[PDB]
Amino acid sequence: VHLVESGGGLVKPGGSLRLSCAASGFTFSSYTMNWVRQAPGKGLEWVSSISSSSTYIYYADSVRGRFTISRDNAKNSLYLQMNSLRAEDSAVYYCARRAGGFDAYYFDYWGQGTLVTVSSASTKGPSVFPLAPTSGGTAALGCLVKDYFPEPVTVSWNSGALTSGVHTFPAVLQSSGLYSLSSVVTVPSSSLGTQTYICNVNHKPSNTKVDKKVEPKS
Amino acid sequence: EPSDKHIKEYLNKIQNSLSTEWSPCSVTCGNGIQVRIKPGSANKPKDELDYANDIEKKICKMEKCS
Amino acid sequence: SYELTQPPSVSVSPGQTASITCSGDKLGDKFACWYQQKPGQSPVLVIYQDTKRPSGIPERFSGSNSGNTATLTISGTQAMDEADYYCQAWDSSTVVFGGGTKVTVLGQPKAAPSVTLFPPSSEELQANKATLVCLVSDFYPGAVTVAWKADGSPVKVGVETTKPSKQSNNKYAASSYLSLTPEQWKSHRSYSCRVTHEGSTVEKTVAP
Repeated sequence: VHLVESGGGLVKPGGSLRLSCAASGFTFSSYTMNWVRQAPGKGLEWVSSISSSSTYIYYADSVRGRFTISRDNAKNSLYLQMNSLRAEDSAVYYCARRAGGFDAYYFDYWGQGTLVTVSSASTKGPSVFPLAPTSGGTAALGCLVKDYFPEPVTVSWNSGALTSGVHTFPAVLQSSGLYSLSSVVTVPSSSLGTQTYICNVNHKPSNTKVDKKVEPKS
Repeated sequence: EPSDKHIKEYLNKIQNSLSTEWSPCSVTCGNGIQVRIKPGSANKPKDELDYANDIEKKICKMEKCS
Repeated sequence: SYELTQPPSVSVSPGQTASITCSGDKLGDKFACWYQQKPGQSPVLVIYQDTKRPSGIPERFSGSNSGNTATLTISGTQAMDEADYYCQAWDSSTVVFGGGTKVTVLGQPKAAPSVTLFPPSSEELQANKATLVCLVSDFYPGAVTVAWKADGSPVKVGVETTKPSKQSNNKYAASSYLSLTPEQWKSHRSYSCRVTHEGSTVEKTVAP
């Protein structure tokens, strides 16, 4: 069972945004589905639920009249249309499947969440620079992802084929108001001038992806 | 009285066999419950069945109390 | 419910039993559920319908719901159980979450940080910018001092350092960025990242 949320990004105060949740590995058409959100560093807050047939829909008081839940049983997908958004609405938005019956309800599967940032600041895509490669048999190389807004940025290596030894660090919020982060891989020193190393940086909120080749230092 | 909570617990226990027909008693000793989906609710999807509106209930006494 | 109250924080040592209560008007009539959330991850169901455990959850997690109080109890609390825990119930179709309870496991072993320092890349230098990147990983507890030196003297202007964040393995990570101009980078013989942790220090140096 997989729940994959999408659509998070920057929205101006008073603006609108549509989130999506694509479900896999179970009979979507037979479950009640929910949106739950979590502001940074704060607690979980239920947003909305929609029954299988879309007949029974409920909303938290905090969003009633501004948000619209919906589903396309066809594409095993759930949607959340948000309007008149405020800064208080900035949060990670989670898709969650309801289980149980007759008031004994719980959420047994959750997505990884999509981040919504409500701000009057402006989008900025990242500048990616190689961190060229030691510790005996292993060496460290990386990618610097500088000066982007909003969060988040995700980083893969060699298109997901390199997962071992990868450490993507939490981003720093600069004086700037922009974010920077670094991704580092511990790789064999035996293959620095042979193995191809490419960091795949995705910054969905600015519709930008960068595949940066990391080469041994000239 | 068989509590609503105890009835809800039983409905979740038999969530796969719950049907339009009366279920077995929920207890081996004491005052239990028998439940069925109301005839007027038989066509509702499973996730939309409501405890108050869609479930019929009836007390049943068992005495396996040794 | 319609207002669930958990304590903000619970602290125990390894091996002893952690107890988190969750209070609500008439909660005994409801079905309490519990979620574990580690930093940077989605919630995970650990107890549902008061007392039941999902298949893959260790036996040391247990739940109860009596009177108007639900309780999560972790027997033999391990370091891996450090996390935020949320109680949850249904009321009027409205889903109510407790405020969350952070469980801290006291007295875990110290772990010294690994430090990696990268100089500015030639591509950044060509774009008229220069950033030094100091990466600090796998330390515990999560309290560090990161300082920067230029030619052996303290540098503070232009430094941006994150708060330590919990890793996969319950250890902490942090990073520090020193933003320079290409002229400053070339002006000094060396730059250093000095990381002090529990009275011991690791210093890495780079030279243009």
